[PDB]
Amino acid sequence: KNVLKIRRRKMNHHKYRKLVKKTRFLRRKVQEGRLRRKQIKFEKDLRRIWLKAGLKEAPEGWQTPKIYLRG
Amino acid sequence: PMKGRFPIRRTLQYLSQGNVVFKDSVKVMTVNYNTHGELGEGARKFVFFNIPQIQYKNPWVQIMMFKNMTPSPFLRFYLDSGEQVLVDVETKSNKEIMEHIRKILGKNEETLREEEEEKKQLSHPANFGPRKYCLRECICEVEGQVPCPSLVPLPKEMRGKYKAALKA
Amino acid sequence: ATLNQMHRLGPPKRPPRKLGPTEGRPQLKGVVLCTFTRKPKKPNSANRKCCRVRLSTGREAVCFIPGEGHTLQEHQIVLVEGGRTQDLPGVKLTVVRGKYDCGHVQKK
Amino acid sequence: PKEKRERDSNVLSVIIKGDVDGSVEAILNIIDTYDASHECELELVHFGVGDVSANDVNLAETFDGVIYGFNVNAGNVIQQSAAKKGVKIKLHKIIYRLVEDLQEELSSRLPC
RNA sequence: AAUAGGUUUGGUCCUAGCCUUUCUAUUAGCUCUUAGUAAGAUUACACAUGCAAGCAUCCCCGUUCCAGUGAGUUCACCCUCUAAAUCACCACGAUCAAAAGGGACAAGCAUCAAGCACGCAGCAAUGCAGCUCAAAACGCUUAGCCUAGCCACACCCCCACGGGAAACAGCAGUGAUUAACCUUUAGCAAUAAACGAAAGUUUAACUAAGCUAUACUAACCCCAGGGUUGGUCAAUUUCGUGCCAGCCACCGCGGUCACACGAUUAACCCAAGUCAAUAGAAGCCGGCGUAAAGAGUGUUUUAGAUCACCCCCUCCCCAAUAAAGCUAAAACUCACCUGAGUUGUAAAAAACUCCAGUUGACACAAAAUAGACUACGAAAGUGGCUUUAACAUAUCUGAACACACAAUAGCUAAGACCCAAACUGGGAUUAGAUACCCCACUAUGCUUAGCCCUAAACCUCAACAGUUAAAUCAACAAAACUGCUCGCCAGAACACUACGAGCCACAGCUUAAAACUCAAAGGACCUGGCGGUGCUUCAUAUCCCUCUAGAGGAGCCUGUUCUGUAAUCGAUAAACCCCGAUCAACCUCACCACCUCUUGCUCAGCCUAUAUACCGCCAUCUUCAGCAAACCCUGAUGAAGGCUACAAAGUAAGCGCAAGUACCCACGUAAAGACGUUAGGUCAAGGUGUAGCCC
RNA sequence: AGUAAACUGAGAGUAGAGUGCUUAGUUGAACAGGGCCCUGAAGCGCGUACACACCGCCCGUCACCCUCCUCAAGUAUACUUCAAAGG
Ligand code: FES
Ligand SMILES: [K+]
Ligand SMILES: [K+]
Ligand SMILES: [K+]
Ligand SMILES: [K+]
Ligand SMILES: [K+]
Ligand SMILES: [K+]
Ligand SMILES: [K+]
Ligand SMILES: [K+]
Ligand SMILES: [K+]
Ligand SMILES: [K+]
Ligand SMILES: [K+]
Ligand SMILES: [K+]
Ligand SMILES: [K+]
Ligand SMILES: [K+]
Ligand SMILES: [K+]
Ligand SMILES: [Mg+2]
Ligand SMILES: [Mg+2]
Ligand SMILES: [Mg+2]
Ligand SMILES: [Mg+2]
Ligand SMILES: [Mg+2]
Ligand SMILES: [Mg+2]
Ligand SMILES: [Mg+2]
Ligand SMILES: [Mg+2]
Ligand SMILES: [Mg+2]
Ligand SMILES: [Mg+2]
Ligand SMILES: [Mg+2]
Ligand SMILES: [Mg+2]
Ligand SMILES: [Mg+2]
Ligand SMILES: [Mg+2]
Ligand SMILES: [Mg+2]
Ligand SMILES: [Mg+2]
Ligand SMILES: [Mg+2]
Ligand SMILES: [Mg+2]
Ligand SMILES: [Mg+2]
Ligand SMILES: [Mg+2]
Ligand SMILES: [Mg+2]
Ligand SMILES: [Mg+2]
Ligand SMILES: [Mg+2]
Ligand SMILES: [Mg+2]
Ligand SMILES: [Mg+2]
Ligand SMILES: [Mg+2]
Ligand SMILES: [Mg+2]
Ligand SMILES: [Mg+2]
Ligand SMILES: [Mg+2]
Ligand SMILES: [Mg+2]
Ligand SMILES: [Mg+2]
Ligand SMILES: [Mg+2]
Ligand SMILES: [Mg+2]
Ligand SMILES: [Mg+2]
Ligand SMILES: [Mg+2]
Ligand SMILES: [Mg+2]
Ligand SMILES: [Mg+2]
Ligand SMILES: [Mg+2]
Ligand SMILES: [Mg+2]
Ligand SMILES: [Mg+2]
Ligand SMILES: [Mg+2]
Ligand SMILES: [Mg+2]
Ligand SMILES: [Mg+2]
Ligand SMILES: [Mg+2]
Ligand SMILES: [Mg+2]
Ligand SMILES: [Mg+2]
Ligand SMILES: [Mg+2]
Ligand SMILES: [Mg+2]
Ligand SMILES: [Mg+2]
Ligand SMILES: [Mg+2]
Ligand SMILES: [Mg+2]
Ligand SMILES: [Mg+2]
Repeated sequence: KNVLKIRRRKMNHHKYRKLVKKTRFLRRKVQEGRLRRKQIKFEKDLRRIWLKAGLKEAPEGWQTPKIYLRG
Repeated sequence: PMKGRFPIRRTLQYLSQGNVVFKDSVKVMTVNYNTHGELGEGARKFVFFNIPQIQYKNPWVQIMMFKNMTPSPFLRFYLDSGEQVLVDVETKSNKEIMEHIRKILGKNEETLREEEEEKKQLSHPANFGPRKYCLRECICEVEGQVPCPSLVPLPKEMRGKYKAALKA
Repeated sequence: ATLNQMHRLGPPKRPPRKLGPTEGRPQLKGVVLCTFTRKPKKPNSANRKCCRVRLSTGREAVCFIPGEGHTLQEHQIVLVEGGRTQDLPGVKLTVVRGKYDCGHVQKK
Repeated sequence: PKEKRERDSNVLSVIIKGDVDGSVEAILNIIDTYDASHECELELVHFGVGDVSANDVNLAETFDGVIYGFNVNAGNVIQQSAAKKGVKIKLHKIIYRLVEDLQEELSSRLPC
């Protein structure tokens, strides 16, 4: 068989990898912002739980951890 | 072609050929059979060929199968009264098992004929209505009666458009 | 697939059909914004009279004007139907001649 | 050249809505006495009789026009929709008032 | 999708999407005679006016029904128990049917995978920590439904004390809105409902009418229109237009002879309709070596299978894996003694000369021969030596919801360093050379400890059992299948992408769409061409090295191109260029300027256009030997192919070559040289089709 | 090979006109052996995404134009949920 299908995929992947290199600083700023919102969306999900159960504050001694940071 | 061996088993015609219609007492039928052994061959063919027909004719009877739990194959029926009927099936062919359970727990041909007739009383021929329920929709379909105006226009004298015109 | 797999997957699920340029409707009302000509794709050559019109739904689309000669102008009302222009890539709407402000083609 | 071209700043698109048909014809004859097309152009998008409607707001948003009502009303739903779409409904009750306001919008378009 | 059809290509076969033909409904265009019947806002947007519930000796009863709408949406069905209601009254029951309890009950998305209290026991107190869920919980989105009818809603806040606010989703009607558009009719005579003991009363329920080609039925002396006419697919004459104007469901048509455009003529189909758009109807038992597809690997549970039992012939051993130790060859480094060079390659330069050769000492690198063996491991991988531990499963299948692995490259930390080596630097090459070639050197390859989790991880061929029986069999590849199971696939492209989620990953990996676009993409072939394509044999004025005389430089002669002129044309790579011309001072002549003639040397004329309409006559491969009728056979009866002489499917008229003939031979030179190739040359030899000119 | 080379005559066509063309003759060579490196031919293969056929096809960067989609700062708007509760 010919490699014409492989060649189409080859160029797509080449151009994609090159695009990412050209924009790796913008994508890094965007990814950070998404992780911040992802953390906020997670904290809201937990707050909904204790609030719908009748509690007014989080369970005594509970601190919502940061589960999306690189650390 | 239809997948699997004996695809005839997966046809409505085959499933409607079951002759075992359990009496209302029968609530649960457990089938204990062995996958191997020459004396458990009828029970394997019974599960393979006839359990589908039995369930088809008795949709509300629970049928549960158990493999290789005991040394010999047997059927056990649980009745609503609380009585249990143990049927030993070792050495018996699949056709003999179907004929056995029909005799001891199946409705006879007479009891089934009656049920079918009571169902015919539900569709009275003299009733008029939709074709789904009745033979005829309107009396106009009966020859000799005044036909529907959609097919044969009524005389002007039998129509209100002209009865009021003359009267008015 | 096996019978067990066919049972587990169930009947095949058709995708909800794709609504075309009319959004599953026979015709749409539109307001003409501008008129122009669009060249057909190879091997055809011509100046096909087209127009951009905002539809009653609020989507601006390019519409082909059939017939020899038209007098459509900005602010005018037209009725558009389906039927793609085969040689005009992206042209999926056609103005109905003889409805609203678009009149019938003048004979010869 | 871009198939869709930008309307120049000195172009006033107006929607005329009136209470009665004779009132609308009067305003349309006044719009036919416009002779300063060189400095600014007056376009009549749509004219009709009756209260301001969603189509008038949609036509005004499409052509960035101004709706002029003559002895007609605009409801809160129509007025709120115009705010979101940026359309300016200008309800009047006197014909010399509606012409003075028409001239004020034309003056704004004119170059300084 | 069917009795199927069209469309991928130069052609064939396969696969595949798209479309065509059938039947409905809505809407638009154009058109329309009558009668009967049926059906009849786009919209849970806002509504002027009128009417739609009264009855009756006062109480009660009814207005909780009918009628409407489809916003929301598993309250509709079955069983159990059991109110209200009907049988005047109890029915000691039946009928009907709520609430409650139990069960069943739409579609799409798993990129919604966890829900977060969703359970149980106990008289209670209270105790236990459970309950649902990849066999789809929870969640988002969509939709009235299972139509003698049913469900839900009744302006909104699910509800309706309260609030917003002032309600046609009752009939008729209206504004807005949509492609979508029925009368502001009559009567309670019939039936149904409410009320009355009843005669009766009321009822926009309903009945009888009004409007409308949306449908069906029937009919008419007069009265037919819509679409189509390249193929699919029934059916075109004359003109106009000249890739323009336009047409097209698909394939396509139009660039000066259009059955495809516009008009016109005729025909075709249906017909008071026609048929443009839109929507629906018509699609899971087929596949996964190469077309999409066996997920890189192995192992569960709940389950499924009959291949489990009897009942069995290769256990075990060769390069599994982990750990520690070990070293034969070759390097590197150093020392002595010699040499002046070494290195590099098509050829050089640069580089090195503490360089090279001999000898000795010499490793955290890598493992000739064996190996023509074909073993081990789940796969990835594993081929120097020794030892140690050591290679799951006495049915099979089985986790993308898990666990443990996974070449190479890569990341982090600490070490080793012979050699190789991205990057980089220099040299060379080149139009350029960010390459290929040369030199130097780093990351890296190695060890240790963590990561990363990807391969054309492909033997692109799933595990287990069985068959060689046939209907073997699209093609190719690695023959064709059966049983069973899991996984996966459904036109191309977008897309090894976006978003979501997970992850020691942060320019990452896994999972993985849609919109716009196209009518194909694709797999395997046939024939030919072409190859800086292989081997072999050759070229005989000839491919190279050779041989002789020239051209290219000078002048002139002559042709051409350019420039020039009021002032031809044609040829114009080989295959034009002293060529048509074996020939232009006038003439020739076809050109240019000026002047003149108009049935004209001609039963006119035209060297006007078109050699891409042609005959005629030729160039070119040809300094070739092949073309082709008619048959036959092969390929499963595909495009195609058809030779073996100790022969194996070819036979072949004819044409060309050949043979003959001309010239001085049988030699040589001529002549001859098919079919085709270059729409090659020539409308200006002559003739001539088509178009044009005719003071 | 009587070839190349050199030399001479004639003819066609003109009224005349060529350093041109056609044609007759005279004198009269050198090399011809190696090679498959270069360019081709034949035979037998191989490859092929070409098929008016390598003067074939073909990939990417860099405009105008048209279509759709995604990311996104700040901000606004609308919708959804609450009482399925507590005193
Ligand atoms: S259906 Fe019977 S009268 Fe019409
Ligand atoms: K064309
Ligand atoms: K097809
Ligand atoms: K009463
Ligand atoms: K609904
Ligand atoms: K409601
Ligand atoms: K009545
Ligand atoms: K046609
Ligand atoms: K893979
Ligand atoms: K070795
Ligand atoms: K492979
Ligand atoms: K070939
Ligand atoms: K010369
Ligand atoms: K010719
Ligand atoms: K000629
Ligand atoms: K001619
Ligand atoms: Mg190949
Ligand atoms: Mg691409
Ligand atoms: Mg069309
Ligand atoms: Mg193809
Ligand atoms: Mg009702
Ligand atoms: Mg709706
Ligand atoms: Mg009761
Ligand atoms: Mg109930
Ligand atoms: Mg997503
Ligand atoms: Mg709805
Ligand atoms: Mg309302
Ligand atoms: Mg309510
Ligand atoms: Mg109404
Ligand atoms: Mg209206
Ligand atoms: Mg309608
Ligand atoms: Mg009564
Ligand atoms: Mg009335
Ligand atoms: Mg009626
Ligand atoms: Mg119509
Ligand atoms: Mg013509
Ligand atoms: Mg035509
Ligand atoms: Mg594949
Ligand atoms: Mg595999
Ligand atoms: Mg040097
Ligand atoms: Mg297993
Ligand atoms: Mg797996
Ligand atoms: Mg790895
Ligand atoms: Mg490493
Ligand atoms: Mg080195
Ligand atoms: Mg360099
Ligand atoms: Mg290193
Ligand atoms: Mg090592
Ligand atoms: Mg491998
Ligand atoms: Mg694979
Ligand atoms: Mg498997
Ligand atoms: Mg990848
Ligand atoms: Mg990705
Ligand atoms: Mg992401
Ligand atoms: Mg030569
Ligand atoms: Mg010269
Ligand atoms: Mg010339
Ligand atoms: Mg020329
Ligand atoms: Mg020429
Ligand atoms: Mg002269
Ligand atoms: Mg002359
Ligand atoms: Mg002339
Ligand atoms: Mg020619
Ligand atoms: Mg001879
Ligand atoms: Mg000759
Ligand atoms: Mg001959
Ligand atoms: Mg030519
Ligand atoms: Mg080339």
